[PDB]
Amino acid sequence: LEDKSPDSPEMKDFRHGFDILVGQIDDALKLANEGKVKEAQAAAEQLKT
Amino acid sequence: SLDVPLVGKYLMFTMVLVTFSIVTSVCVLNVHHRSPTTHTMAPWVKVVFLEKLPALLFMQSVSEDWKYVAMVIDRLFLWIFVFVCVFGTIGMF
Repeated sequence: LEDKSPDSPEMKDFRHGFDILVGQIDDALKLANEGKVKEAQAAAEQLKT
Repeated sequence: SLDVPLVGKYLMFTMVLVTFSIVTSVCVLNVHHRSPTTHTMAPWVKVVFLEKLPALLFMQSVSEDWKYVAMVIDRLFLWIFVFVCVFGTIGMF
């Protein structure tokens, strides 16, 4: 998607998805601050989805 | 086969010019259907195909900008088949 402008909702729905992927690491690092391994592995299978 | 009739020479030469037209029509149809995600558009193409056309007496988005190249290549070919088609009747005289 090149000549469609970066403020278009073609580009924005791409940019709507990319705050979730930090937050699923922030779902993963939320349980990781205890260091519980299987709850750090609870969101480790989530990030492929 | 000691002599060839005159209608057969003229029909065989216009068959040769029609198969040259189908090869240049396939090249014009491939140049028309390009797109910026698949193709490159070098500067040489811009400064030789958006600058030539006042030698044609032809006067004035990348997906329009490929489509104006494909207007101007076959309209160059319209002059150089009409100059052969008038020559092919003064090959009779």
